[PDB]
Amino acid sequence: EILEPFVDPPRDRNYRIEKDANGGIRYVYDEIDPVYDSD
Amino acid sequence: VLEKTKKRLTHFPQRKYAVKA
Amino acid sequence: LAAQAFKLLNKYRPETKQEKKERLLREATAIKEVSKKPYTVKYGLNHVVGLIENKKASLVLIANDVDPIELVVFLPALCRK
Amino acid sequence: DRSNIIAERKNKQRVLVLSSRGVTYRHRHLLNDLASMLPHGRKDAKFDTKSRLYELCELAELYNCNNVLFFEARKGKDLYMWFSKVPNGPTVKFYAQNLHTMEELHFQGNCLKGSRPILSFDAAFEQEPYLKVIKEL
Amino acid sequence: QEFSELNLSEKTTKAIAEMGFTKMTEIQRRAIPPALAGKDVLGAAKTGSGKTLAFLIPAVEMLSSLRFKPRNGTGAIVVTPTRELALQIFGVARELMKYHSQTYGVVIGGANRRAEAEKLGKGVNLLIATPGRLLDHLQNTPFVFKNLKSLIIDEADRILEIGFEDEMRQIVKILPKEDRQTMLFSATQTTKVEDLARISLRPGPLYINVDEEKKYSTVEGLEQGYVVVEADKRFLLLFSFLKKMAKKKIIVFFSSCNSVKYYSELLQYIDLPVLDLHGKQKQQKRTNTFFEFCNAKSGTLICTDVAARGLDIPQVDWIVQFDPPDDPRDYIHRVGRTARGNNGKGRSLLFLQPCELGFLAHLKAAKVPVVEYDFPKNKILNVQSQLEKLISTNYYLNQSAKEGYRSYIHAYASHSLRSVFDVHKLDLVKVAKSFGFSTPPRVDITLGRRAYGSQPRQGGRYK
Amino acid sequence: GALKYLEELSKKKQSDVVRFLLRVRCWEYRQLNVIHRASRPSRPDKARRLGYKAKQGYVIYRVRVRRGGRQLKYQRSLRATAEERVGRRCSNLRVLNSYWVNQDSTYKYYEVILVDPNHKAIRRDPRINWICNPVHKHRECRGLTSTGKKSRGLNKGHRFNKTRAGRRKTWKRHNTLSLWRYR
Amino acid sequence: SESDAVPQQQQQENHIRQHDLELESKPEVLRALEREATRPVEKTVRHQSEREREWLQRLVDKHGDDVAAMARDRKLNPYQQTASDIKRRLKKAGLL
Amino acid sequence: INNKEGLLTALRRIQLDINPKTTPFSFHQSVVASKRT
Amino acid sequence: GHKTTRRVLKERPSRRKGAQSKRTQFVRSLIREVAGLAPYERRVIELLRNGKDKRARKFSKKKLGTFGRAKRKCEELQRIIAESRRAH
RNA sequence: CUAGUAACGGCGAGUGAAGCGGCAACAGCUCAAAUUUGAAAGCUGGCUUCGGCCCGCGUUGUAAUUUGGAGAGGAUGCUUU
RNA sequence: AAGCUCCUUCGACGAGUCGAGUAGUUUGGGAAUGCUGCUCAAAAUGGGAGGUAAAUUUCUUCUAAAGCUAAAUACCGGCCA
Repeated sequence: EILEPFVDPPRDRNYRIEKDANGGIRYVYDEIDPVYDSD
Repeated sequence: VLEKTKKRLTHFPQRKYAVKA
Repeated sequence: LAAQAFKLLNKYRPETKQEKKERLLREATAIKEVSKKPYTVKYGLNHVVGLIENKKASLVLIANDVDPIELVVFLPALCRK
Repeated sequence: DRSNIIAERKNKQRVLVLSSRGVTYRHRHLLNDLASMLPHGRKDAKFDTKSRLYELCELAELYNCNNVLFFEARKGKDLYMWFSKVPNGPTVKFYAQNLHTMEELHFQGNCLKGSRPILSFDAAFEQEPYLKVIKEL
Repeated sequence: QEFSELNLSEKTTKAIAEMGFTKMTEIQRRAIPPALAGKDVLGAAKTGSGKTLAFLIPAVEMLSSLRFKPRNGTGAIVVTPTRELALQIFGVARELMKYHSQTYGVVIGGANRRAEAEKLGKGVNLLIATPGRLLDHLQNTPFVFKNLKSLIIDEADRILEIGFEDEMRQIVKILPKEDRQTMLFSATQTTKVEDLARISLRPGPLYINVDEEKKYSTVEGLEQGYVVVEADKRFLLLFSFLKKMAKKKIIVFFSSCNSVKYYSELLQYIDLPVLDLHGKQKQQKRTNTFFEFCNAKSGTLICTDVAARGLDIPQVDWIVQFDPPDDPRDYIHRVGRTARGNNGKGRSLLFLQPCELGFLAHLKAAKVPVVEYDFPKNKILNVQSQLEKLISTNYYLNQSAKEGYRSYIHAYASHSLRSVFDVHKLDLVKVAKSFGFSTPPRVDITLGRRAYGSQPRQGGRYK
Repeated sequence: GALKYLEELSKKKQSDVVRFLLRVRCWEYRQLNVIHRASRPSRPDKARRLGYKAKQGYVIYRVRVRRGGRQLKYQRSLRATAEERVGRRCSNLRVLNSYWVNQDSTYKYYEVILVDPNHKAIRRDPRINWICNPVHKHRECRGLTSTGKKSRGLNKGHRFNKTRAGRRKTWKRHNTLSLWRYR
Repeated sequence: SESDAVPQQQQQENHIRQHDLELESKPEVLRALEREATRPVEKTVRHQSEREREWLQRLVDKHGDDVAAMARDRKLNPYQQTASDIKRRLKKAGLL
Repeated sequence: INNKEGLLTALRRIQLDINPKTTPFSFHQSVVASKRT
Repeated sequence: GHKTTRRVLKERPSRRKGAQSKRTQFVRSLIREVAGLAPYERRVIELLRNGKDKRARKFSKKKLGTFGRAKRKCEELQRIIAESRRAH
């Protein structure tokens, strides 16, 4: 639906966001399980 | 000599000059 | 289809060296004493591939016996693209 | 069970030793000496210095290793160490010098490769915290 | 009072005298003498009050007084929302610097990146730039702008409405601020407009309102026409319209001055006498064309839509919008009422492609009446064969066709209302058929997981 | 512009059409002589960028060379051996350049471009008539071709300090005791 | 007075002449060489070819002085030249 | 620069529970000497 | 050290002396489709289609010899899988 | 000259540069990557009354234009044979 | 025919070659100093070589796998003085 008569109508994450020690933005990621794979 | 080389020698040849003291 | 292709293409044969020289002697004589663009058949691999890439060609004919065949392997697919 | 640990509680650890593109035979021999002692590690060589530091992470994620020991060489003369917990854990940087390798015939000692060591730490590795983080690493 | 009353350079005053302007308009009188003094100006005029001459005169005089040379780089940057008014200021700047030795250039979107980079490093002194391409050049290309002394932001309200909030806030943070005059103009005063003023202008501006507050935006007394025409017979319908509606008054609106130039030369070869109004003409020839048209009985005039916004439309029998309008709100209200034209019966129509019928839904939302015309297929004058023989053989018409085709597509890409004017719903083979091409010439139609083990940047001089 | 498509094809020479063509051509070349004459180059893009022209005086010769070790290693490359055998065969021509054309489990196959210095189509062309000079007799024996310059280490830099001006000329210069008059 | 800090403004005196250089008690050889440099020269004016004059005269004989129509003409201007090129060739041949 | 609290904070996230309360010596085999050396 | 008025240089025409033109990328995409795939690339394509992306990055590394080349090859072959699926 | 310096060394024997700097001499270019496509415009031979005729090479590419601190194509106006 | 200027137009740059492992050789020179052989075998905001603890590979400088070219240099031989 067109709210305004000639204006344009308005319109996977592998991290968690924490705070780091100095104060900022820290990404913690999925840990890796230490196994030998089949190859 | 090539045609490109003759064209450059025709229009920009070595000149004759001197430098004053 | 090959015979009907060469029926049209023979009508657009390029001028030979004998009759190109004759026409040059005709026009030079008239200067001593008015035409449109010539429509011929285009040839030459490097020329035709460029005519393909600029979409300037309408029909392409490819020889089946080019003995380095790498010169013509991409050419059916390039015309398709 | 895939982590090949036969124990009451499994200590799932893996390291990935690596080399820069300009190490010397003295720095190359320290790969061969350390990795021979280190039984749960893989050898890899010639990491591109034009790459980024965090491309050492998915290199280790490719080989399922939560530790990385990088030998980085500058000028073709200087060894720099890196110990790091690969997914998100802390890292360290050292300057390594005064190198003496196992191939030099003056040590007169030998041991099994892959045998378990005792870790002989120091007293300052406990009291001062900047030694404590590298202690766990 | 007049231009001669100001004490300008005799190089500049000779240029104004050849352009024909003797009397200064409202904004020209109230803005230029404080701008020559050095004070920053905040203007609130609509386009066509003479504002394009109001900021160019101080910028030209600054460059002439300081004796600018091409090695010095840019002295003044004029920021313009879309490329059509950027090319409009270019023609005005060409007429101003006819006698000067300073250089002048255009940076626009949908143009060659590398040719602009060679132009910018070679050294332009007055630069008319669209905001997106200016930030690209300021961030990537090596050119001199350390001596920037003037900044002009023309039609600010369109710039934020188009969507250059982030870009223009980065533009004023990379350009030098000290010893600089910044002049800002906008027709309306919205909330985003003053935040652009607080970041660009100095703490003391000068406030000028020469606005037309009596905006007679009619809501009901209008009737809009439209013709649904396929993309490959747009010109043939224009030609058949103009041929049969000769002995009448016709005004046609295009989207680009390059398409006006090409259609002017083609219609003379196709033998239809049509008048023209584009930016590659003299300013004097521009006025004598329109004065001839306003007093004529019959005739037909081609101009761009941004040219008519600055011009006084006379009583005409039709207003036809061949290309899509620049801003659809100003087309429906202002140009619909001027087509109605006081007393005489004047009708307005708009060319629509089949992929453009959401305009009807937008027209239905604002509740404005429509009538669509039928146009039987027999009465189309199929001069397509004559047109393609001309383009394939004449070299000057081939250049004009290529530039008109590209400017039509490039203006289509940089359209504000992208819901109905979308270039990805355009069959480019058919739209080059109308321009006279069998093969559509090449044009760039465009002009989840983050890194594992990665952390945000904290240090390093990453440039 | 057909030759741009050929340049990308030679890049992908493990691929299906190029492995097929290299297989069927290596089979054909094994029944042929060790050194034989080719009417046209098998890779016309490579020959042309190496200097080949379709003129009277340019010939193409194909040669197979045994591959493996000489653990003694022959410092002469297989490409340089390919050049030297053809120049012996054609003592009247000049070896211009050579390129890889095929390989097998026992042999490596090279095509060499030669120029006739006595053909007066060659003698009249300023782009090629430098080779008519007698300082270019048997360039493949003196290491003056592209294979020879690689194996002689004639490259700029600190890596090629011993060989960039001639290796033996560098050794003779550094091993010379230079005595002046006023010492 | 240097508003823009230009290190080249003091040494002043984008197209330049490409073939020559527009230049500004002593020994006898130097004075003799200066008379050779400053000696007046021969113009050696090139001339239009005979067929070129016939092509241009045919254009005047049809269109007069309208340079726009001459460039736009196709029969008498086969190699399509702009009016700026035709105007220079007309002014050289004396046909305005 | 030596942020102290953040240093031990990073130590917690990689701290193994090495303690003779539950973990025997065979697990870690890490010895810390009393002498400073 | 010493302070000098640094100038802005004209762009060197030898910047990016390889390819960034749209014509060369057209040729490479055409030749790759008309020539086929190498034997090792068929192995990686099979593993990438089966989801064994972990094995595919390792296998390209032993064949090419460098991790950086192994990433680019697996990226190029992944795009081929994407545009072949859309055409199907 | 650097300089018996750096470097490598049964670290014994020893081996052993280069950059910078002062000089001598100075010089820059040719291709491949492009469609001449409104005209293979190029070239080897032979016969020749020496003036210009034939064969052949060559489009799987011989001329002209271009060679990345470039260039092409338009436009414009001066300057060169 | 040629040089420059301007630009709402374009701008192609060398692969069994780099590179990875390995063996021989060689160098003051395990980024192999270089080369060669064998196995595998690339890229296009690309590649090479540097610089840097400075906090991430920030920056610097060149474009390899085609080719020509006088002078300054050597000289127990050739024609002489």
